[PDB]
Amino acid sequence: DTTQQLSLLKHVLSEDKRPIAFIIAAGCPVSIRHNDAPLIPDVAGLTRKISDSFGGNPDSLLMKIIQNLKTTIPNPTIEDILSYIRLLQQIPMSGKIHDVENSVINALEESICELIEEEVNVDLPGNATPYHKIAAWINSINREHQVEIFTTNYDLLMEQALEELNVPYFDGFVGSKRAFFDIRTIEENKLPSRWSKLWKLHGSINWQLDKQTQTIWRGTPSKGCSLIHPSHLKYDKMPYLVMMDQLKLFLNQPSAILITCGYSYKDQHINEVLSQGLQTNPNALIYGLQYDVLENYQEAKDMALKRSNLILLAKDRAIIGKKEGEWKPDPQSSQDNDPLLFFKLGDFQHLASFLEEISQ
Amino acid sequence: DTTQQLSLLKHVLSEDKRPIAFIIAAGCPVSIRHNDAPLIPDVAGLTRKISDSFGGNPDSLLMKIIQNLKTTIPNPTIEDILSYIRLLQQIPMSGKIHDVENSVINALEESICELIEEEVNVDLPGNATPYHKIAAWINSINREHQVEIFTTNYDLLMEQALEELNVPYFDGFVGSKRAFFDIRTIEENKLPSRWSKLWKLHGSINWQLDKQTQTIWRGTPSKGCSLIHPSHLKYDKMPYLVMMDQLKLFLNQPSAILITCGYSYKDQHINEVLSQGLQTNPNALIYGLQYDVLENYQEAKDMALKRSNLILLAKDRAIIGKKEGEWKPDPQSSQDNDPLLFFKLGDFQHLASFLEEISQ
Amino acid sequence: DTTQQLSLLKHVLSEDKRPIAFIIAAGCPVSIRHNDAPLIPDVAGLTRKISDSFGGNPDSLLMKIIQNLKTTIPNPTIEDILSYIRLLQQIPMSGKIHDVENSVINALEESICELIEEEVNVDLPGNATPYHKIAAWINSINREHQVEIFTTNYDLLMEQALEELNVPYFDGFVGSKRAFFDIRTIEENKLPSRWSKLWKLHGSINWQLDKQTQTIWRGTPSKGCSLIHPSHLKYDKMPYLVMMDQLKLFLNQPSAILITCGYSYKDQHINEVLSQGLQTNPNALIYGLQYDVLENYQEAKDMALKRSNLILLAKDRAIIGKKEGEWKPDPQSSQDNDPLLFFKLGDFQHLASFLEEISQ
Repeated sequence: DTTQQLSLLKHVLSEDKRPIAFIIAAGCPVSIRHNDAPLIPDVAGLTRKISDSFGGNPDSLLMKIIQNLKTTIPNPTIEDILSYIRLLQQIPMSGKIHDVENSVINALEESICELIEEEVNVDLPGNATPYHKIAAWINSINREHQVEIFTTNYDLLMEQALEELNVPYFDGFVGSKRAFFDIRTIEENKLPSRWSKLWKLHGSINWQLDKQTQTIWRGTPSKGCSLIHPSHLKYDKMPYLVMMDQLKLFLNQPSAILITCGYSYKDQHINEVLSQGLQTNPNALIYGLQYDVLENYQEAKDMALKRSNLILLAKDRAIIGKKEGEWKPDPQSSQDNDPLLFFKLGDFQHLASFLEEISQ
Repeated sequence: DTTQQLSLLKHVLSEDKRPIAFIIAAGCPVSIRHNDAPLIPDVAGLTRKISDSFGGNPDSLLMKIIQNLKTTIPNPTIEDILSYIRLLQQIPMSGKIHDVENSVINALEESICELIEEEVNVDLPGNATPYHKIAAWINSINREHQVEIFTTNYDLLMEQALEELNVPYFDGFVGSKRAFFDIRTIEENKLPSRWSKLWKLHGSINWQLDKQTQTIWRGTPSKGCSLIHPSHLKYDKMPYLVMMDQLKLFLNQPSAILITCGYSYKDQHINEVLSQGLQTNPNALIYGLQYDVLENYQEAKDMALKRSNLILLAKDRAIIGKKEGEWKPDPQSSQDNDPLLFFKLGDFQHLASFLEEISQ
Repeated sequence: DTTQQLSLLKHVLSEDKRPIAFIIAAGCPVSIRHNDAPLIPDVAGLTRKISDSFGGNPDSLLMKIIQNLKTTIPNPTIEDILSYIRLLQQIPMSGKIHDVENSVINALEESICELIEEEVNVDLPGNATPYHKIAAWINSINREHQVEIFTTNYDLLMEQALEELNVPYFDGFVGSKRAFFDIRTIEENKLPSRWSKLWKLHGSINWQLDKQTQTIWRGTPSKGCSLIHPSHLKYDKMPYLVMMDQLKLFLNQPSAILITCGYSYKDQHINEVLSQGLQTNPNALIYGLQYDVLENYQEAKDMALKRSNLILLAKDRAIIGKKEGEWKPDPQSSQDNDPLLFFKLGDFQHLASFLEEISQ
C-alpha cells in the first residue's frame, strides 16, 4: 500500500492546477526533538503542567474544578477548563461552585493564560527544522493557485519559518505599528496570486484586545494576551467566525484538496465544518493522515465512513472511499521479530522529507 | 487669484481617473499645536536641541565639528552632521580631525541617534489632527487609481492615522513577527487596487538591521535603530534606491499628479529625481505648495522657471508654467492696516480643512 | 563532459530567438599575446607597477597607504586604493592619516590616473585578434534579438573591433562634436533591432567631465579623464546607476542568457545584481566560465550553490544546477605523464575559435 499511495500523493501534489491547504496541530510542534525532550508538550502536557504547578492540594480551586469536570468529562483538558472558567466568569457566580473564590477565579485564569504564554513563547532552532523544509517546498515552484495553511496552534513557528525563507503571506491583519483586523480585503479575495495565506483559527499569542474601543489588533506579545481563546469568545470584536468562513469557502472550490497533519478530529466544530463542506462539494478531498494507530480514532473512522471523498490514512490500516483496508503483505520491517506493518512515513519529519524529495 | 486656483485644484482632485501622491516633510508634524508648542521642533529644532544638549563647552567634539562645518557649510544641518560623522567613521580616522576622540565618535553618533529616537517617538493626540482628516479624505471615495504617500519624516504619525481610520496600506515589508523587506512584490505592482502605499524614503525609527545576515526588517522601536539614516548608507542591506526608484516610476504614469507639503526643495537628490522625471514625462504635474514666502525659496524658483509643468505656489506670489505672477487685487484682509495679500490656505491645517470640504 | 556541454552551448547559441549578452573583464585583454608579454598586465600588473613606480621608499604616501590597507585588506588592489584615496579627499583630511600629504593626495591620485591612462591606451594589432572573431560572429547572422556586451575594462578594444568589421552599436551617448549622455532614449528601448549595445559599467578612458555645468560627455582621450572611476563617484553627473539598471532590466527578459568571460566574481555589487536578477527571473541563465581552477573561486561556488539556474563551469570541475560534478574519464591529455583533465576551451582564444567555428 506504500507505493500506490506515495505515487498518488506525488502526482496530486506535483500538479499546479489545484488549490492546496494544510491543517497544523500540536503534532507538528511536538515532532521537533530538543534535548531529547518535546519542544512543546502538546495539550496533555499543557494540562499536566498546570495541574502540577498548582500542586495536589485539595484546597486549590483548580483541582476542585478538574475533579468536578471528571464527573462529567472523563478526560478534561485545558480547553475545557478554560471554557468552563470563562462561563463561570460570564455570570455573577458567587455560589458554592465558586465558594472557594469569590473573585479569585479571574486570578486563576490570568495565571493560566500567563503560564501558557510563557510555555509556548519559543522560537525555531537552526535551519534543519521541518517547517523550513515545508516553506522551501512552498516557494520552490510557482503555482497558479495559492497555498493556504490553517493552524490550530498558538506558537509562531510557521510565521518565522515563512519569513526566514522569504515567503510572503497574509494572515488577516494589515498595518505596521499596531495592525488592525481588515475585514473587506478578506472577502474581496484579490490578493496577488504569489502570496500564501496563513489563517489562525484558534488565535495566537500576539493577538491582543483593547477594551477602550473593543477592537482587536496584532502587535507584540505583551503580558496577558486576551485572544488566546480556543474558539470561545464574544460574538462576531471576534475574528473566529471569519476564519471558519474562510475554511468553508475554500472547501467549496472545484477540485479542492486538503491535508491534515497532527489532527485528531477531536474538535466538534472543525469536524462538522469539514463534513458539511465535504458534502456540499463532492469534488472536495481530505487526505487526513494520523501518526498514531487508527484504533484510537473512532471519530475519524466515523467521518470517513460517512463520506466517500475522504481518503483517511493511518499507521496500520486505511479508509479509502467508505471502505476500510489494511496493509498488504510487504517487507516493511526487515527484522523477523515483531514484523509490524507500520506507516512510519506519517510522522511530520518523514512528511517534510517527502516534500523535500518532491521539490528536488 | 484664490478662486481660480482653488476651483482648479478642486476639479483635479475630484476626478478619480488620475494617480495622486503626496510628499510629507517636517512642516506637517510641526503644524500640530501642543501646549502652545510645536509637536516636533523640525530640523532646525533637532539641530539646536543637540547643540544645547552638549552645552557650550568648546572641549566637546560636537561643537568643534559644527564650527568646522560652519567654515564650509554656512548653515550646517543634522543631516549633514550625521553624514559627516558616518563618513569619518568609514575610514580609520585617527588624525587631528578625530584627535579629540580616538574612538568616542561612535559614542557621539550613538547618543545622537538615541536622542533623535527619544524626541521623535510620540503619538497622535485625539482625532482632530489633520492626518485623520487626510485619511478620511483618502478612504472617503473609492478611486480606480491608488493614492500613494511619500514621506521623509521619522515619526510614525501617518501609519497610525491610516490604521486608526481603517485604511489598508503597504509599506514594502511583508510579514508578522519580523517582517522582511520583500523585493519582488514591489516591482510586480499588482497589489489590490484598494490599497494605499506608504513609502518611507528617509527611513524610519522602527527599521532595524541584523548584522549577522546583513538583512533589514521592520519590527518594534528598540534601543538604537540602525536605519535612522537620512539616505546615507551602504550600497544596494539598503532599500533607499528602491523607494527612490518607486518615486521615479510613479512619475512616469500618464496624467500623473503630485503635491508637496512642507518640502523646501533643499535636498539635491529628491530635486534632481523630480526634475528628471518631470522632464521625461511632460504630462507630470507638481502642485508644490510652500507655507513660507516665495522669496525664501531660490531652489523652487529655479526649478519652476526651468520646467513648464510645475505649477508652483507660495504664500505671496505664484509661478504657473515658467511665468511668475503675484496676488491680484482682492480684499484678502478686511483690516485697513497692513493689507497683506497672503495665501493663508497653504498651511497644513487649512489644507486639511480644504480636503474635508472636498470630501463632504 | 566536453562533448555534452560543447553541443549544448552550440544549440543555445545557434538559436536566434533568445537575448544574449556578454561580460568582459581583464582576462580578455590579457589573453592577447604581444612580444611574449601581456598586452595589458591586468589588475595585478596595474597594482604592482604603480607600487614599483613610486619605489620602496617608506616616505612615499602610496606605500604608506598600501601598508595601512594591509592591516584591514589582506590583498589591497588598485580599485581599493583609488576608492580609499577619493574617500580621503572627500573630507578635509588634514590629520595624521594624511599628515605626510597636506595636499599631495590630489597629486598622488592624479599621477595614478595619468599612469593608468597611458598604460591602458593602446590599440588592437592586426586582424587575427579574438575580438575581431567575436564581432565577425555577431554580424555573421542576423538575429531578432540584439546582442549586448557589458565591459568592466577601460580599454577601447571592443569598440575598435566592432568599428573595423562594420558593426553598428549604441553606447549611451548621442552626438558628434561632444556627444552628451542621452537619458530618455536609454529607457525608451526602441533602437533599430540590428544595432548592438555596448555598455561600460566601470567607466572608460575617453569619458570626461566638465565642472562648469557638472555634466559628462564622451570625447577624445585628453590629459586626465575624470570618469575612470570603478563605480565610486557622485550620486545620480554619473551614469553608473543607469548602466547597472540596464544590466538588471536585461536579466528580466524571458529565456534570457548571459556569459561571463574573465570574470572572477570578486565585485560585490555586480554579484548581488546578478543574484537578485537571477532570483527574480528563474528563466535567466548564466554560463559563467573561468579560465583558472575553480578552487580559487569560493564566491562563484557559493553563488552557484545558492541558485539552480546558474551553470557555472570551470577548468577542472563544473557546477550544474546546485550540484557539483567533476570531469568524467576521457583522454583529454594523450601523454601518460600528468594526465590532468583541464578544460582548455575556457581560455579566450579557444572561445573565439569556438565562436568562429559555430559561425562558419
